[PDB]
Amino acid sequence: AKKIGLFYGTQTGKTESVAEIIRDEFGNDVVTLHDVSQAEVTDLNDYQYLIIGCPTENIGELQSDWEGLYSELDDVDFNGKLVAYFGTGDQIGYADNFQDAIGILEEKISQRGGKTVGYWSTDGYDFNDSKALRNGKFVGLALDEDNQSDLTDDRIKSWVAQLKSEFGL
Ligand SMILES: Cc1cc2nc3c(=O)[nH]c(=O)nc-3n(C[C@H](O)[C@H](O)[C@H](O)COP(=O)(O)O)c2cc1C
Ligand SMILES: [Mg+2]
Repeated sequence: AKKIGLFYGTQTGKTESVAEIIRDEFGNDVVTLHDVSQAEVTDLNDYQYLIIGCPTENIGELQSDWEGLYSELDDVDFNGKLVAYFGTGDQIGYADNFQDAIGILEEKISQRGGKTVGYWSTDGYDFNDSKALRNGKFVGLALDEDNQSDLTDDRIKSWVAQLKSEFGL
């Protein structure tokens, strides 16, 4: 199995499109993509480095497929693993709940032993509140393909460089 397991959910495809950009950005072929509508909870056991991708749905909720997997995470042993988070979200439509989902996921996985890496500055986003907030920073990369599509490629470039360091790749 490849070094990095990237587990994403999507309804309208934008999280999946970002996921593929992230995979490519690593340059070297070190990522396997998993759609969580199709994946099993035990697939996470296969990787030391995890990337978790999730948009926020229904105003502050986990994406439906990630909702399903989340209820199965209380058993999984994340101890010693390193975990990064990315989300797509809409900071103009949902200013009070922007990227809530990666914060919900990170709260759960960090409690199970998985160490968060790849925190991301909140600079250049216009939002009011977020469960992904971690003191000046989001728990992971915030993408917005609704409002800031023109910023996605450069944000991914910069974030992947950071993760490569954290994963020692
Ligand atoms: C009804 C609905 C509610 C949403 N609520 C939020 C929200 O609470 N926070 C947020 O950041 N984005 C919210 N969004 C925007 C989506 O998260 C954003 O469009 C995301 O890219 C969709 O991902 P997908 O195309 O992979 O399904 C909402 C979108 C819809 C249609
Ligand atoms: Mg405990």
